[PDB]
Amino acid sequence: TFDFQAMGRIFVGLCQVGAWGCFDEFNRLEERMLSAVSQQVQCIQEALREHSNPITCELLNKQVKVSPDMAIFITMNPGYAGRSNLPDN
Amino acid sequence: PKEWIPRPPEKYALSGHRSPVTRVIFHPVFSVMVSASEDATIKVWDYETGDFERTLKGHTDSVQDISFDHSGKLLASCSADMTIKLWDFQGFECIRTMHGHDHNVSSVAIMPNGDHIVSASRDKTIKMWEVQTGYCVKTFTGHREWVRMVRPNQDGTLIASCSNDQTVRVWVVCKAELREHEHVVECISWAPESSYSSISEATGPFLLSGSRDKTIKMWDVSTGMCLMTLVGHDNWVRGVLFHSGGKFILSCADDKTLRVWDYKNKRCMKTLNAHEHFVTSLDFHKTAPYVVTGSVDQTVKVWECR
Amino acid sequence: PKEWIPRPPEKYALSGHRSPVTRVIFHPVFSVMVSASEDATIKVWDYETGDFERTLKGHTDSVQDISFDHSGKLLASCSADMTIKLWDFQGFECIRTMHGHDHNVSSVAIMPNGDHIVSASRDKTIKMWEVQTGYCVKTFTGHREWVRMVRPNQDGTLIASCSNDQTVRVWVVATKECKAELREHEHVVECISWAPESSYSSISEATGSETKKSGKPGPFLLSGSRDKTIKMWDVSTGMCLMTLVGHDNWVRGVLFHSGGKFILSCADDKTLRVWDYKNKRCMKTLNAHEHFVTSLDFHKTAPYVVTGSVDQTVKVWECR
Amino acid sequence: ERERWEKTSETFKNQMSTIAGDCLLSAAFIAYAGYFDQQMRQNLFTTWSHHLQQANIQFRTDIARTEYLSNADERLRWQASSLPADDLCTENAIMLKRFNRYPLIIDPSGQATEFIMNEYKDRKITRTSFLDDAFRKNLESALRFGNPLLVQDVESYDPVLNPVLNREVRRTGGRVLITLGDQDIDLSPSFVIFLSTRDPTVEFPPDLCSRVTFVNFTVTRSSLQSQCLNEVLKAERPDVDEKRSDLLKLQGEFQLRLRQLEKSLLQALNEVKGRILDDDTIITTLENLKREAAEVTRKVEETDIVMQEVETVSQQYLPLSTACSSIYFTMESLKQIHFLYQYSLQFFLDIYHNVLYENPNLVTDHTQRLSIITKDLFQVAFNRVARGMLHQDHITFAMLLARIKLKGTGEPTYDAEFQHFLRGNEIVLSAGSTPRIQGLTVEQAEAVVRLSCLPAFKDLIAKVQADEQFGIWLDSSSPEQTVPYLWTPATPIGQAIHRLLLIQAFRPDRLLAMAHMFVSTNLGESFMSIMEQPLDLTHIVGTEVKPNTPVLMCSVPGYDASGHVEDLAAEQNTQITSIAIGSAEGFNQADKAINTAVKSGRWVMLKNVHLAPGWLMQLEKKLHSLQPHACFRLFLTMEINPKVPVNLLRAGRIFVFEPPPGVKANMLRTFSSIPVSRICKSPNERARLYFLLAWFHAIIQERLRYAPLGWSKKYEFGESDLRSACDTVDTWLDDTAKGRQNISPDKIPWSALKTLMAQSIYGGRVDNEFDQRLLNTFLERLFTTRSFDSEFKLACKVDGHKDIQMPDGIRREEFVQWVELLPDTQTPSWLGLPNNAERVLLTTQGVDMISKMLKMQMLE
Amino acid sequence: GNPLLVQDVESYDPVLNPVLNREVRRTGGRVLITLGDQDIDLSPSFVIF
Amino acid sequence: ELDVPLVLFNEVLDHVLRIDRIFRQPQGHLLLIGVSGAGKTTLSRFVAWMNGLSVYQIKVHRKYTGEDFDEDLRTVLRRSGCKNEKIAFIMDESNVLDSGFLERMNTLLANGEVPGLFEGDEYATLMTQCKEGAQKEGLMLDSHEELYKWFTSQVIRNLHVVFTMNPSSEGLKDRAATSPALFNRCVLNWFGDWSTEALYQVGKEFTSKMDLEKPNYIVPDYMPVVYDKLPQPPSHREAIVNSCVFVHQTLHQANARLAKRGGRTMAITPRHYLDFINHYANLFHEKRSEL
Ligand SMILES: Nc1ncnc2c1ncn2[C@@H]1O[C@H](COP(=O)(O)OP(=O)(O)O)[C@@H](O)[C@H]1O
Repeated sequence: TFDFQAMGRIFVGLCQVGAWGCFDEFNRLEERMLSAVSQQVQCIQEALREHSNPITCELLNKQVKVSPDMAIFITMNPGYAGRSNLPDN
Repeated sequence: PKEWIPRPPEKYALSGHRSPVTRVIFHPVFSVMVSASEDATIKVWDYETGDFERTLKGHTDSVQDISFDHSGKLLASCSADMTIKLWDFQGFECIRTMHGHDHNVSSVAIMPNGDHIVSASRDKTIKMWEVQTGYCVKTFTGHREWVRMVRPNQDGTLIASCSNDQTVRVWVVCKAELREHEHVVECISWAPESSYSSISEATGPFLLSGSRDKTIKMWDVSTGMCLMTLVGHDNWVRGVLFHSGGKFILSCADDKTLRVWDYKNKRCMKTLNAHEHFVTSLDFHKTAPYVVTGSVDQTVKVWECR
Repeated sequence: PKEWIPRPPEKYALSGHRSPVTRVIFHPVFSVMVSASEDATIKVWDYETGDFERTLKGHTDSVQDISFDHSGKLLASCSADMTIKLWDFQGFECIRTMHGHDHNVSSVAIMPNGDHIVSASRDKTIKMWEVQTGYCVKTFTGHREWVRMVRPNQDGTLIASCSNDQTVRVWVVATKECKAELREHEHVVECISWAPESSYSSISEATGSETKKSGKPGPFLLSGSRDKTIKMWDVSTGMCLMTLVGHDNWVRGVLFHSGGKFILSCADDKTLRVWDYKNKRCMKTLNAHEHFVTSLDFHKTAPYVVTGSVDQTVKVWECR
Repeated sequence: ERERWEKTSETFKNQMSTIAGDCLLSAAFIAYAGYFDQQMRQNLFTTWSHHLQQANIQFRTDIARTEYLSNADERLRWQASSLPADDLCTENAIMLKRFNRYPLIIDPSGQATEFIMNEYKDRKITRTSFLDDAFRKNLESALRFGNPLLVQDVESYDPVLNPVLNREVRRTGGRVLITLGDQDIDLSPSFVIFLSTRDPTVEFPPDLCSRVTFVNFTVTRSSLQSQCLNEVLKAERPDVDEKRSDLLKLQGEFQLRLRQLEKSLLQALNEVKGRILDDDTIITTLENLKREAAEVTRKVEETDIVMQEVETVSQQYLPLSTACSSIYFTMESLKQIHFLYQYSLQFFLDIYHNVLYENPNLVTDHTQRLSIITKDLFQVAFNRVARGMLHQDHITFAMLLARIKLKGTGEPTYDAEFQHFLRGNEIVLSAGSTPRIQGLTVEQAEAVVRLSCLPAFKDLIAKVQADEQFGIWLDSSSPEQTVPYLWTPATPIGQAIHRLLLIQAFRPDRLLAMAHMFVSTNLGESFMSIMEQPLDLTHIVGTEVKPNTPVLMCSVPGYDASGHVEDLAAEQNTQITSIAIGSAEGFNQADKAINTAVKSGRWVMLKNVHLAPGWLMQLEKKLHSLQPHACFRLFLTMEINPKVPVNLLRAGRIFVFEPPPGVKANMLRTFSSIPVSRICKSPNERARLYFLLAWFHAIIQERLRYAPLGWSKKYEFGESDLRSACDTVDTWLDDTAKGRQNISPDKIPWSALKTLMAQSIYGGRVDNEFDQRLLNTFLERLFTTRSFDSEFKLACKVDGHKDIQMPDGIRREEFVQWVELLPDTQTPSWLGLPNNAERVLLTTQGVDMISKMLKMQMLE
Repeated sequence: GNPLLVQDVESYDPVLNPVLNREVRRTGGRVLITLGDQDIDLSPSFVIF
Repeated sequence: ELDVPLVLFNEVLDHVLRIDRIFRQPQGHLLLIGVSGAGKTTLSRFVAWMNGLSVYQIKVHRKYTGEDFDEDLRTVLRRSGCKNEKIAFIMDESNVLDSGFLERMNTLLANGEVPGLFEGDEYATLMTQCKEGAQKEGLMLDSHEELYKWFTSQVIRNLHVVFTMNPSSEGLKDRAATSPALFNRCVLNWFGDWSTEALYQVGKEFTSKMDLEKPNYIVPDYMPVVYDKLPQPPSHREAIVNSCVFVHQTLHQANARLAKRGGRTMAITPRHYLDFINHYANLFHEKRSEL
């Protein structure tokens, strides 16, 4: 039930605060929403790379300041109960 | 807007007819044209599209001439049943019928003030009527033969009529008489105000008229003398008219050719093979680039002007 | 500059039509304009010269509204024969006739994206069309009476409508409907218009409002009064910021100036009104026509105002 | 001419005898043979005719269904209104004219829909769709007014049409009433409706199948041969084609004149109404008609030039049209061995248009131009088809093309040995038969027994017993390169076929290599050689892809082409819009971006679109109904998934992204991916390090291919790992070298790089301790180079008299030169694996190729 | 468009008032007549006696 | 009602009798199994018109909703219970979109009462309509429970529901699992495909219009016959009707062969047969007249 917009809200909160995010059991987010969230993750990491070299990234059709101290972490158990598979991108 | 000369071929051939066409004119406001006939019918066409719009029946004999009001909401038609029928372009119905002519009426024209109607019949008289009630006001005498065409001036005070008496009389509501003809004068064209400078360079108000003498000649009403003589027609001249810009002369004859003249040099530049038989009348749009010719072979054709 | 106003007398009085003129609009890129009347024709006029260029036959009944797109290469016309036609303005021929409505279609417009067409008809429905295919994709309901006019906003995300329902209803195009319902008109609502981007500052400082402090000041509608008034609205559920009383008969068309400093209006009082809406008063009155004035348009760059009327004449006013 | 009139009028009794049976046959064909293809139509007609013959019902055997059910003027009107000259197309038009139930038209091409539009153009057609929201208004307008209606996209069928299709009509009073929904609508008599779909692979519910009649516009071999002949006439002799076209039009007009003249003559002779000799008008009209009959007699010169044109076009371009028809039907039957790739007639015609016109090095000599066109047709067809197909099936398609070339070309038909090669492996053997097992084994002995059925291989057991010294072909080495023994002079192709049969009998693991050699001997050594190099995406996108066809990019799991498309857009300086499909906002953004890109001319890319097949169908419909910019490309990134719609598969151009086959191809792909400016930076040891990285990546990926010996589980070592490895190498080289042009091999952080690969980059995926130890020992073997020692050994190719030496090059140019000149042969011992690892895999691939070819041939 | 002959007009039904008054509307190219809340299209060739 | 000319034979008469007897049975629901186009809904419409029942169909379209099905069910229940009208509810299996349709149909068939169909204002409207119906019938009922009981009894007496679905083993197993009232509260009638005798009778009935008798027709000794009880020796009409029957049967066989091979298949129907015989009649008349 972690929809694309819900993950976007979590992402903008994490980016504005400057806090890490440990998403436990990411492989039950289902394929459609995993693929959708991939775009936001790519945008956040591109903004972070631009910071690495007023830095913002387009999240949920809005510009959100990205603190340099944030990171996104994914915890998975592949082959747990026939859960979802992450897309290649 | 001065180089408008008809070019081949015909744009549209309005052949939806059964009897010879006598007169054709353009609407001063709307984008339609009407056409008289020999079978007591006046038909309205759309010259932009070429589609037949409606017919106006109500005459009992052949329609001779038709003319429009200045505003374009009133149409007057004369026929061979000795009537001057009045039409409006709101509901397309007969408004009033005027009797009083002793024989076939050959011409009609709305006065530029939009209140009186002029007419010319075989009984050698010119009649003035009232558009409000159809009551005659004045009668004009001085002709002794068939009077073919009558055309007013641009102020409503000068009236020029041509007859078979080898004369073109001018009346003021007779100013002048012109008797240097050599045959029957048939049609009359008035000179607009956009030609005085052109004719002063080449040579008011001025009068131009064709005739059955295979030539066109033009006078001055202030002097009563012929200015220039335009010759070269191979048959009887039926209709003449000035160009809208007042630089060229448009005319038609029975030689099945439209010859476009000019008073700068008095020569023909291009003859147009219009119809397979005689050409009875033509008109020139005052602003649009279109020429329509009404011919006696039961066809109406519209020419593009380039 | 941003101040020119139409002045008497008119530049040209173009009178080629046969029936009352319904809607008159300008061209986006060319020095030409089109006009729709009740004789099922759309004449095209060169307003710079003042000469009739060409006509567009094809409609069976009275054409009621016309609208260009952003590029200026498409013209969308709707008529009382329950059809909507898309005209290829490069070659002046009809591309597709698009049925689907049940009554007289009252107004159409082309969205700023350029491949969607809105509509409004007497069956109280607003339909969205596809320019590329011609299919209907979305229909709007909610109006209880004849919908008279439909106008998308500047970026195409919002649609406003006016109706015989006595109400102005504005909604977002995409998924949700009925963003606001505006109910302060005591008679029929006739003519709506959005506010241009270079008008928000003047509107904010003219009406009762704080020094922004909210961000995104919000879109503003305009008028639609058969009760001889002018009313502009706001964002959210909508409030009437001002009412420009001072008009004389049924208001038929409203606009903003190109610079956003004025309101232009025309109505059945045979009068074109120039409203200095910063002081809630009309500072200029033009006796336009000899009959009811049905529509007007304002050129975005050139100084020309054009008005159509029941007089079967289209008048173009040069601005000084 | 009465000598012909009497014969024409003296067949009344025969025609009365035959009319009942012939009408029965024609009515059965019209009613029942609509959905089927040409072969099933002919089979049904033959079965019906056989039943009538054995029931002794008289029917005319020497008749044509099209000619019986259609008039000449009717047919000429049909081909005037944009209809192909096919017999099947004429039959379909007959059904569309004499339908009783309303027709359903199936045509991927759209020619049938265009024909319907042209035919009912005197009346007014509105063309709506079942998924148009305002469809009921158009339907009720057509019902009330009397207009023909053509609705497409039957798949989203609207069941409001059920009373209309069923003719559930009320006749209260003089009016005609049909009730749909709640409204009652007066039904005009002059109303017809046509349902149209654009795919043959669609399932319709049985109620719709009952209430509609089907008209299938399938492609026929004769029609395709005619189309290809006309197109090659266009491309070779335009004046000849213009003469032929004007000739056909003139002949049709004159035949219409014949029909009109005969009708007028008969009607005048019937309506003379009295005495013919009474009025001379009849005699004069008959004289004029006889003069026109004289010009009909002088038609013989036109018939002569008809025959000369037909004979020259046949004698020149006969065996090219048949080859093209065989190519297209092979790639059409190719869809039933992997059900991923579906190829269109438009796709084949685009291949043929590419080979006809834009051929480099194609002269002005009609003798050699035909051969050049044929050879380049085969090669271009292989390239364009096998670019979107599996490397398992590359050889299958190449061998099918070889069979087509052999049938087209001299060499006799080797049908007996090809049938034994394909199907004959399953023939029943003798009961209790066992040859000598002195040198052979039981399975190859049974294979030899099966192969002995061929007349050429009459003596095989005795021959192999006598040739006891031929141990090379029995085992070890590569038997394909040197095949001893033998099956009159022997053609090279027949020798290749015989040796292929010998290899299939003896050693099935060399079947793939021998099939490659067969293809090389039949079509050329460099036939398959263009598939080793990395795919020329920039050239293919720029030239060979029309804007309205999406670039489908299917990838097996573990590979993604998104980086490839982004790199292509960056290198061509074309802005792109990458959208990850999988949300409602994703769908809305995809629609808006594709509309903006179509209007403007940018590029749009939609990723992972295999998760939305229901939206993929709508996207296919929109792309078909869309007219895009001149330079616009839509990229759809997918996976190999059986839920991808066949509609989108046919509409798009498929590019299968696969593990690169072989170490050499893997190195070439890696070096093409790594930019030259990045690899050429200072110091000079960066090239050595990048070559080592590429070799290590290729070795471990091929070991991953050889499972479970190479690795215990199938990890996914990929381009992400390679790019992270390159980044770590760059960072550590920059850390250890600050502007120095040359770095000695002792100061380079070899141990740091090795343990970083072991722990973080490549060891992240590795969970097994033994797999981690294997990765560590590969890193230790590779990343020391004995301090850049000359003549360093990367590995050993064959344990017997073979070795692999690392080149002493310094520049990326000579490194990629060495990679290119690496030998084409590969052995599992290159990776460090046992030589017997690939044997079972090669045997399984060979038997799968045999099964696929047999399935396609049997269903052909 | 069927002509009617409605006898017994002593017990006249007041539903015919718009029909007898010809209270019609011309939206589109057709004619609309109103009977109660129901809306019904009127054929031109209809007379009632 | 419908200007569709039907053809009579033994199976049609027997099926009409069975449908009539189940309509006469109170709370009698049908379940007609048979191939599409075999004439089940038209026979049900004809029998309902004979018995005075008003045929009601769902009239499903695209973008249909379970709410729309609820509205249709509310309308038909109101007509059957409050207005005291006998309604024949024809419902094809193509009208079922999800389980929300079929669960409500199960409850309605089993009880006549669908709880939760009327809630709030709809419930109040149903109660006042039932009060009006009780006033019209003369029964005086106080409060709501016995009003609802009387409404349920009325709709039990009035409503008749007829189902029309194609035969399928897996489909029948699925329907028996997910809807027991079709197998407990509905009378089943396996119409099936038209038999060989029915096809022969239809072909003979259409053939009898047109004249094709051949006195000089030679009967072969073989005579491959596909319809039993054919008159031996057969006339020309009998021979050609047997030929038409064989044409339909060999179309069945060819379709089965194609499906077994693996190609796409299409349904072959009595509508196809009627289409074929109509084509035969029209083509025979036109060809004979023109020749
Ligand atoms: N006994 C019959 N005789 C003639 N035509 C029939 C007969 N039964 C059905 N039909 C045809 O079937 C059509 C209606 O089929 P329908 O009853 O809808 O099939 P189903 O009940 O399977 O849906 C009608 O148009 C009619 O022509």
